[PDB]
Amino acid sequence: SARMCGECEACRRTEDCGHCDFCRDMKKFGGPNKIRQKCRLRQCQLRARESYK
DNA sequence: GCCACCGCTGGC
DNA sequence: GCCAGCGGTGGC
Ligand SMILES: [Zn+2]
Ligand SMILES: [Zn+2]
Repeated sequence: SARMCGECEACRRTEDCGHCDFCRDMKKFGGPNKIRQKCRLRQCQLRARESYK
């Protein structure tokens, strides 16, 4: 994909950490869904926006 | 130029 | 129809 190399540790992760800013924003963690980004541990190390890592 | 949103839509 | 999560952008 555009933002996924599909081959790094972050790309292979299936579980959200539940503690980063992005996770806390999620409805599944009680957040408002205002940021709308993947867990920081799941941000592709090669392809993601530098500030998402 | 950056970042905290928010519009949008492919995939289900 | 919902929703994960990407791309664009207003306001700084
Ligand atoms: Zn997280
Ligand atoms: Zn990757």
